[PDB]
Amino acid sequence: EVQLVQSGAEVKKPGASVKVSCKASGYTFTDYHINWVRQAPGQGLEWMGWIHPNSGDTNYAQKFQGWVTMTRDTAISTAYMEVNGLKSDDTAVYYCARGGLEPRSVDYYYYGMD
Amino acid sequence: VSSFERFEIFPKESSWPNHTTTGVSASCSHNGESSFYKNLLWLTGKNGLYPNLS
Ligand SMILES: *[C@@H]1O[C@H](CO)[C@@H](O)[C@H](O)[C@H]1NC(C)=O
Ligand SMILES: *[C@@H]1O[C@H](CO)[C@@H](O)[C@H](O)[C@H]1NC(C)=O
Repeated sequence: EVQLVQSGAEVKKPGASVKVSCKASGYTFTDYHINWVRQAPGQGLEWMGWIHPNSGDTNYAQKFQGWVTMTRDTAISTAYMEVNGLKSDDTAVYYCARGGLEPRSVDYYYYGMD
Repeated sequence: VSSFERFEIFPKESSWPNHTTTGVSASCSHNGESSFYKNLLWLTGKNGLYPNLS
């Protein structure tokens, strides 16, 4: 059974950094993207990026280019989200997601989030 | 044409081990279900990789 287990809560002061972990189980960790999406209190979902564990290729959203670093390990089937230069408005809940919705057409060739 | 035979030059399997051959489009739909040319293949990445092919 597919499962993504993340690291524990973090309390930081402005300027500090975090490195959140996302460990996967139940599938071959290298077959699908690992997306990162955050949700601030009360507001909606904001997509941050993806990293493909097999190639290491990364896609960062524009707001998060430079402030963020997405990595992997593959040996322990884990992906990492490092955020730098934190600010009070970065307080939120950070979700990881699996890009396992394999596309049906080359028209919209997108691996959606299972 | 005097003589004419259709043969599978690059079989769908065996010929593209590290690429994905299943690509189809709704612009080439057979029975209202997306398909694609029967004499060509759409090669795409397998597992975040499109390795150099020859
Ligand atoms: C596909 O990848 C495997 C990995 O070891 C390699 O041995 C094989 O030669 C590759 N085939 C082609 C057609 O690139
Ligand atoms: C394809 O060739 C380029 C140019 O040397 C190289 O950077 C890349 O790693 C090659 N890819 C494979 C799968 O061999």
